[PDB]
Amino acid sequence: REIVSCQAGQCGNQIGSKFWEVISDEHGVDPTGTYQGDSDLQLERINVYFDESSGGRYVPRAVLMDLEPGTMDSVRAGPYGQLFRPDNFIFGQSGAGNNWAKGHYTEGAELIDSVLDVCRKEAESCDCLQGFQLSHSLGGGTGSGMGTLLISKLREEYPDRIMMTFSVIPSPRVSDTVVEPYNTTLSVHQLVENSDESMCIDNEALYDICFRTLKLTTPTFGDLNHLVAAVMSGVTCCLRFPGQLNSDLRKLAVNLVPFPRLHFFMMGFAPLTSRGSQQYRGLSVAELTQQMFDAKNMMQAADPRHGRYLTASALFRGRMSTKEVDEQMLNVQNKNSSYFIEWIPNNIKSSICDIPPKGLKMSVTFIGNNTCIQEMFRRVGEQFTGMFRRKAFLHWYTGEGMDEMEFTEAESNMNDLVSEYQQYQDATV
Amino acid sequence: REIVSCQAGQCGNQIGSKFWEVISDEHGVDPTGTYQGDSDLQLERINVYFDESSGGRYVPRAVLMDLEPGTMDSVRAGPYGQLFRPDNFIFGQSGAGNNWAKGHYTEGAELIDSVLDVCRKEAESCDCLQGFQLSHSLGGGTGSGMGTLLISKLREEYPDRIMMTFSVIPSPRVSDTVVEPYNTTLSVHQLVENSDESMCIDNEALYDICFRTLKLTTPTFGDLNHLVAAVMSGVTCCLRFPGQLNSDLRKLAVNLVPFPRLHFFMMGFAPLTSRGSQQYRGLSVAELTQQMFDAKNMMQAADPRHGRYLTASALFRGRMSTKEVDEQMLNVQNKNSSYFIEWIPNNIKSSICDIPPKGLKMSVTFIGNNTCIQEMFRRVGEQFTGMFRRKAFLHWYTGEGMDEMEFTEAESNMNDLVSEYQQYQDATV
Amino acid sequence: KVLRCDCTWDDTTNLYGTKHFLTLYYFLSDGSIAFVEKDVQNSGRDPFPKFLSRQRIAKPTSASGKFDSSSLGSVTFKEDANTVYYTAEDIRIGNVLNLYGRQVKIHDYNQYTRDYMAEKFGITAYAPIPGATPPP
Amino acid sequence: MREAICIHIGQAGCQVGNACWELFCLEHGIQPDGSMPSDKCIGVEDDAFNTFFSETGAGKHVPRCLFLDLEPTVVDEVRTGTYRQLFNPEQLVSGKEDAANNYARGHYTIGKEIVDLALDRIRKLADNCTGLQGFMVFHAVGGGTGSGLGALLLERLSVDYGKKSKLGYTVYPSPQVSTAVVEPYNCVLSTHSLLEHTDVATMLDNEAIYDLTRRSLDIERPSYTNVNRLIGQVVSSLTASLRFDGALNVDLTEFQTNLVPYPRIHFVLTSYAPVVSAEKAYHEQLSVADITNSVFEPAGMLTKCDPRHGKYMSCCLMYRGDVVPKDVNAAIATIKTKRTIQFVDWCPTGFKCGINYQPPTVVPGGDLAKVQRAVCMIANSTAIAEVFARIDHKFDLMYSKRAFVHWYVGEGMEEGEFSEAREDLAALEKDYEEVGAES
Amino acid sequence: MREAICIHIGQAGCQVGNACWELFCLEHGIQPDGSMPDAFNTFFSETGAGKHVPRCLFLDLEPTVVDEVRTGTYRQLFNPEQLVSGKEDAANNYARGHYTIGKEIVDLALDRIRKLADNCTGLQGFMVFHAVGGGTGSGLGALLLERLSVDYGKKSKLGYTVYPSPQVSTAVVEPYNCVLSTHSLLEHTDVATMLDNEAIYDLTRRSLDIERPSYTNVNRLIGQVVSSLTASLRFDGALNVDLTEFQTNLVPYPRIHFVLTSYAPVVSAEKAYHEQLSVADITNSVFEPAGMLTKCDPRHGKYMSCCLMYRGDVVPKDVNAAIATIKTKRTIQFVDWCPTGFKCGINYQPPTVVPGGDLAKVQRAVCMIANSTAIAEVFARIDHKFDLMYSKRAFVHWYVGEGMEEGEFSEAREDLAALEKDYEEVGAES
Ligand SMILES: Nc1nc2c(ncn2[C@@H]2O[C@H](COP(=O)(O)OP(=O)(O)OP(=O)(O)O)[C@@H](O)[C@H]2O)c(=O)[nH]1
Ligand SMILES: Nc1nc2c(ncn2[C@@H]2O[C@H](COP(=O)(O)OP(=O)(O)OP(=O)(O)O)[C@@H](O)[C@H]2O)c(=O)[nH]1
Ligand SMILES: Nc1nc2c(ncn2[C@@H]2O[C@H](COP(=O)(O)OP(=O)(O)O)[C@@H](O)[C@H]2O)c(=O)[nH]1
Ligand SMILES: Nc1nc2c(ncn2[C@@H]2O[C@H](COP(=O)(O)OP(=O)(O)O)[C@@H](O)[C@H]2O)c(=O)[nH]1
Ligand SMILES: [Mg+2]
Ligand SMILES: [Mg+2]
Ligand SMILES: [Mg+2]
Repeated sequence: REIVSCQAGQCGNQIGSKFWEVISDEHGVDPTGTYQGDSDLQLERINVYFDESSGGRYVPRAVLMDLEPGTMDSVRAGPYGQLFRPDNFIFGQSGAGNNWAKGHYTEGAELIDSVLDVCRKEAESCDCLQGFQLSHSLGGGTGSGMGTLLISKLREEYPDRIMMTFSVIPSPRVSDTVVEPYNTTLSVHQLVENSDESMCIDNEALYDICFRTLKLTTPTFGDLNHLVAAVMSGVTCCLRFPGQLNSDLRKLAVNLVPFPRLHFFMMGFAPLTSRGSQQYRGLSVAELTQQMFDAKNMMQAADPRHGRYLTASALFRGRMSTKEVDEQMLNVQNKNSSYFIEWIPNNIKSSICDIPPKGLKMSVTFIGNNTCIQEMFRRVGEQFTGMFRRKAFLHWYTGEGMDEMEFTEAESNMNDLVSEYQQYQDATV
Repeated sequence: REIVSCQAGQCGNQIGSKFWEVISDEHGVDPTGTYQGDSDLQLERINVYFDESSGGRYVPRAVLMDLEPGTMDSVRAGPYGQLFRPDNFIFGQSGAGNNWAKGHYTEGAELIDSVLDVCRKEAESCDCLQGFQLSHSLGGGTGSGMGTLLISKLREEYPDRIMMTFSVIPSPRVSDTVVEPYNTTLSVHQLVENSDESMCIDNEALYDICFRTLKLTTPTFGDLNHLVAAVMSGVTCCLRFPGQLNSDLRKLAVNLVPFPRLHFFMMGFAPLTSRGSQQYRGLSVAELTQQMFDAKNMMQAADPRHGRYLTASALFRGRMSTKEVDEQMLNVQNKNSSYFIEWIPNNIKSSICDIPPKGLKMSVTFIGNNTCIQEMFRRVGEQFTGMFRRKAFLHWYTGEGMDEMEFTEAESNMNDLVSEYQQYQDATV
Repeated sequence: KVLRCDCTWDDTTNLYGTKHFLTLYYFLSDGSIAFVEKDVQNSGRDPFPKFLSRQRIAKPTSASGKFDSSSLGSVTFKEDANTVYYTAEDIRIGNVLNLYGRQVKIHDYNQYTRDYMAEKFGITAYAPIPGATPPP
Repeated sequence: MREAICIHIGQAGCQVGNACWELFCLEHGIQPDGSMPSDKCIGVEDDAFNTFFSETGAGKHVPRCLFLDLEPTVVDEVRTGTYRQLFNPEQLVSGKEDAANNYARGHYTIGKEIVDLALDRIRKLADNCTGLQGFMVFHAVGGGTGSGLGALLLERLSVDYGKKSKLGYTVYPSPQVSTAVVEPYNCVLSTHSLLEHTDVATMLDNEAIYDLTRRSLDIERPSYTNVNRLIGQVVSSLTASLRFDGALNVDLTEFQTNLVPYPRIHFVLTSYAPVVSAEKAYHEQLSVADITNSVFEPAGMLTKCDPRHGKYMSCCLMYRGDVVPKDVNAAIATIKTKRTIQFVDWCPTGFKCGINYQPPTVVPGGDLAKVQRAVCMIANSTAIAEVFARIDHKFDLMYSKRAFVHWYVGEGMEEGEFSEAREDLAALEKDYEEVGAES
Repeated sequence: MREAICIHIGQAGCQVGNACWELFCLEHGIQPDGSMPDAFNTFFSETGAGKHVPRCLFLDLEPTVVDEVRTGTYRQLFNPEQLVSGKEDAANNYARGHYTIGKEIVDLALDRIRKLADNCTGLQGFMVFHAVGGGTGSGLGALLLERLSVDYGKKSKLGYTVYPSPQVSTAVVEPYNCVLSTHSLLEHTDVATMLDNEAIYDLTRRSLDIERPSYTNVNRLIGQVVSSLTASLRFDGALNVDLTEFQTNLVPYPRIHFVLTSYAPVVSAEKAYHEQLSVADITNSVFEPAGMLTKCDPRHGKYMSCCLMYRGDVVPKDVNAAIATIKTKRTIQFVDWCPTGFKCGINYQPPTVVPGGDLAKVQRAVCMIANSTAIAEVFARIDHKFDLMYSKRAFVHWYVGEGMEEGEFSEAREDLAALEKDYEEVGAES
């Protein structure tokens, strides 16, 4: 039932702040901490994400975590920054230096115990955890390195509990630093074994969504965080609200992970419409279905036509008939069997939740396991090979306590994950 | 059942800009999209041309196409421009420059990919799609080449659906362009192959009807569009309203097409009264059919006296006696046996719809596969050959990716069409 | 010479409607009315420069607010002289023009508009209604 | 959207640009300070100025123009004139020494040391444009700067920007009424750039404008100011189709493909009417048929090119105002009936009509009168062979005795370039004769 | 918290720091008396009286400029100490500034540095402004950097160094001083930023439209660049970056830490009001070679890593669009082993213009620092300048009779040769 969340780095901190934006809006939580909801359904299962205090205040079960102390001040100063606990603000004096080594071995190592203490305290406060969730970026120093260190420690302490990661995968079009290959390559080989499910977010895909779908003239990181927060709040909709077809966090893992090494997931949300054109579209389950499988709607930069869906899942929210919620899935499977995999008929998990997101009639979150998710790994591996063959930018990592062969091992198991996806892309019956 | 429409080029867009006003008035829809019709029967088959939205607004199933943003801006600024869905307004940054090659191979081909997506979305939203309607002009570049490309791509993916096109084949008297023969020559050969019904329009004949049949001092492009929009709505009357003898697009196609290549028809509308003669003229079916078969009422710039009617149809609007439209056309046959081909008995098709257009007592729309329609193609081919002998205005086409052998092929195919029309004029039993 | 006025059309009474901010242009050369929808930051709408072309809008026949579509598109080619258009008399602060079924209400004038009204129509009372400028 | 970059080469180009830009600012309601007034509005505030003006963050309009000249007095006159705050401190390139009626000097010695900065400014203009149709280059081939530097700029633009639209408003010197002595040499030399690197070339010879203003405007003493005002009126009439909405809006390439039958046949005529004074404006029933007849009649154009001496190939008529789409075709039909002008046999259509709803604007104190409707013809006709056939006669008469050639050879030009230019002009005349020949 | 210590060596460093601090006070709204009528903690330390003290040390061997500061407008602002003035100038003698008169001043210089550092609870690093062509800035600067590296270890060290320009230089032994200082600037400097004077001269000439600017304008531009770089850690922004954040992305190899600099839109008020200073436009002007502060054509080399500090109303969407345009541009080329090669930091604080200055009030700006093989040419010309004089031992007696060995000239020459060979190697294709 309870899911305990953590935010790593400034990217993860802002994404989590907007996620709590969305969650407090759904549950009617006053920024001052009181409950202002007009319905009992929101209050019935509010304990999933919120812990009540003696005075009735609701505090998120969130652990903020960043070596940079500057952005934690902005997170606290935000509209819902007053909602979090002060002791959940775990920060270091020095920054991560955009260095996986500095985050994972030197700076975060002396701080991972402190953050794990409060994570364990919140775990003990929860009577029965549904699992741990993390939001971070693989291209940074502290969001990637010591965030993955947190994932490792939490896996060591709670093997059974479900590990969500929401990892912002970098793209060349939004390549705003230089050590994306090193950081992402050193983070993925931790994410493969230490995470039960991973959600790949691509800034280029979010920007494309804003370009074409939402038609925002000058969208910002706030809008991107809103788009990702919608999905990471709807992923746990059935836990907090009743539905005709309920599901929990382990549902997606069990129904979408065929083999233990394939848990890098697709993206998706619906409806997504510009404010001008929202009046002219009839919001229907058919429109939702036609948007979930659209290439530009999914918010990671890899076209799904080149790949095949290992699995898929739709977490519909709102009062809709049970006919279409799976009739449309059957129809799309039948008419695009090539884009699906022959030896798994019924590729699509379906879940239905009664309460829709606030301000929206009906919604759906699309989470898939596709064979096109290895294209970003192709690109990152190519960049990493180019960088590593010339030993460029390697002294920064090796001075903090790394080794030459660690990069080779990260390359090797990146290639192994790539090959595992590739061979099932064209596997035959 | 329902019909999905497409407007190509400036001519097509601004033809549809008035057709949608006409049909919205017929179905009682304001520009805001809400329904205020005073008759229950109007909305029974409103789904043929409109789709309901979340707000109850009826959005037209219209796809607008033009490489010039100015025409789209004018359409939106039109009084009923707000009715259309904004995502259907798809346009290029640079216009076709009045070039068939630019509109068909480079600028239009790079944009047709997004056109097909909208067309498929409309088709899927449609319950039982029957026809693709198109409005365009063969004289221009963007309307002709890009519209013909649309028709060619749509024919392959909907082989069993009725392809109705409304091409404004221009005339020497209203010749306002010089690459006019090239454009119409390169469009006619494709319209022959991939169009079920190709009912042509001539602005010379529209001007003539406005001058003498209507006695209007300055009937602008608005009124010229209004006549063709009226006769355009008259062809689909039985698909929207009940009738004593119903019909539809294929009902007309089967009964007016004796041979596959003979599908170029001429439009016709009645009654057409001057402003001052409304009170005096007696509206009776005899007057209707007299105005139908009068040469001046035909809205294509050719004189049916030199031709011979292969087969015709008369879509009657309004409630009247049935022998007064059967035995009336029998009288037309008997006293005009020279008008008609000998080996097809009773060329006239008669079908009655009970609901006349708003403000009238009765009306009719005339369709004819008359042999005389070859005169337009003859004059077009003559001017095209004259301009092609010296290869003038050909570098603009051939430097864009086009060739001379295909111009020769287009000329040969138009000559073949003219020969097919002539073969059945002098045939003896 | 063009009369410029700020005006608003509230679609919020319908489903998924917003308070559109529009600028009116009364062309005195032939007495036409043009509309420009003001652009607000992050509006999320397809940018269309002209909300309404330069055309003369006929006044509504009745007070029920229902638009008469027979004038625009109808096979009865009728041109009656009784069609009163939206002249310069109607341009008033707080006036609600029924324009194609939209109740667009005028808030503020321009300096030239005030000069026009005070020079011929005698309207020397200026009192703009707040709520015409979209937030920057 | 639909941006067009204006370039003005030489003194003639600079003055023509001054007139064009004052007309554009008046027509779009832009004060000389570059800021539109909030209280005063002349029309819809739609971004129709984007083709000629770029809007800054302070609501100030800056023209998309480059005044390039090798000598500084006209550039400084612009810098100290009424539109000093209007015009950019850059984009107003001034040299240190005039080309002095020398194509070689303006193309090889001083042209190459300023074409780099000219290209830099052109690129600065271009990166601000998202839908650039092309460059309108106003110059006079008679002058050394406008000829040589203009030719160099045209070749550089052709090799850099590729197949972008290129319209050269060229003021050819009429040999019968001309100012300079070596300007026939300059024109003949510039035919290379105006034939290969100029996609559409528009004739703007000076004394046609002069006598038109003398007899029609009741101005017995026309001058450069009046000539530039007429040129600006013609340019505004051509650009109004894209600038404003109309019944038949046409872009640059849209009418360019209709005006250019063959790649080398693009030297076209121009005309404008009703070009009438205030006194006669209110006395004439200025109908569409009347203005079309006045445009098509041989004397009323802006070039010494009698259609009676040649055959029309393609006439593009831009109508501005409330012109009914039926008045235009009635006028075209009566033009067909009138046999004083003949069309080439392979162009039965021959006509390209485009109507725009914006009537022309009048500058205070300008020659033109306040007129409701107007029409401008751009005509490609085979009669344009005679202007070349007499300018080359001029060129040969000077070249037989090698007069003034020493200046050109000293300024870095080989003597063979003169012979190449003469051969190119002869080939142009030959292909005009071939295209005008009956099939 | 996130504070940096400014050090100014020599006369050039003194004027540069004066301009930097007069810009910083106006940026933070601090009057010259040191009081405002927590974003300044990186540069100013609040006292018990509420008056702010800059975290700077003006260390010079001669008293003219320090006395000018002590008698200037900011006399009440600057600390009476940490304003170290010697007694006799080094006189363009690296040996004098590094062996004889540097020792007697460097002890108290480190004393002042420690008095700054112990106050600084979260010291990000040191920012040393000097000119390698002088005597004090070369010798005393190098020895101070030596002592700082020995004492504080791996603290960040940014050095704004005014290298001699190819043609516009004002000393004859300036090449000797520069070459001898290259050893220290390569061994014990984390990042070194080249700021030669003639490039700024040409930039101001063709951009500010000023016929006669001078050292004051050059120092104002340098201060603007420094403020743009430090604004990421001073003010809130979309992508805040500290010193190490961009140092890691900028320095690929220990011997490769010499970096260019450029800033745009640098423009006058006559010129600014007529231009759309958009993100793409300013990025293109930055990548244009004429918009740099160090003359070396990037077309003559390989870009290795570019770091862009955007300030103002800039948006990440436009930043990414400009990055894509720059990448698809062909005239500029990157090294093969650095695909991304682009670090970006966005800040919400627009640059402020000093009254009386030539910078125009711009809504946005951007400063680019580029590590690239394209600036091996400055070394390839300074070494020829050095060897043309060392061939027959010109002015070498001044150095050797001062207390420095003769072989150090050859050692520095060989070090520069290695610093050129490694640039060639990293520029070589894989
Ligand atoms: N239409 C028009 N032509 C002009 C104007 N001023 C000069 N000209 C033309 O310029 C020609 C003389 O050339 P120049 O005196 O050298 O002037 P230029 O063409 O600018 O060349 P440069 O003086 O070298 O810059 C004359 O034959 C005129 O046709 C003007 O204001 N309007
Ligand atoms: N940009 C800039 N450079 C300066 C300034 N003042 C001095 N310089 C540089 O100093 C160099 C000459 O060195 P010196 O005359 O020895 O001055 P110094 O570097 O401070 O060394 P000292 O003689 O010990 O003062 C010149 O090449 C300049 O580049 C200044 O105010 N701005
Ligand atoms: N979606 C989203 N991405 C962000 C946001 N802020 C930063 N990023 C991404 O995060 C990356 C930088 O990672 P960073 O935050 O520096 O990682 P850290 O140094 O470990 O904290 C950039 O490539 C951005 O694309 C945000 O608010 N939303
Ligand atoms: N201004 C305007 N122009 C139009 C309109 N409809 C068509 N046109 C123009 O007329 C030309 C073709 O005329 P067309 O529509 O075929 O005349 P029709 O067939 O008699 O209605 C195109 O180039 C359009 O630019 C309209 O409603 N308004
Ligand atoms: Mg369940
Ligand atoms: Mg001159
Ligand atoms: Mg000194």
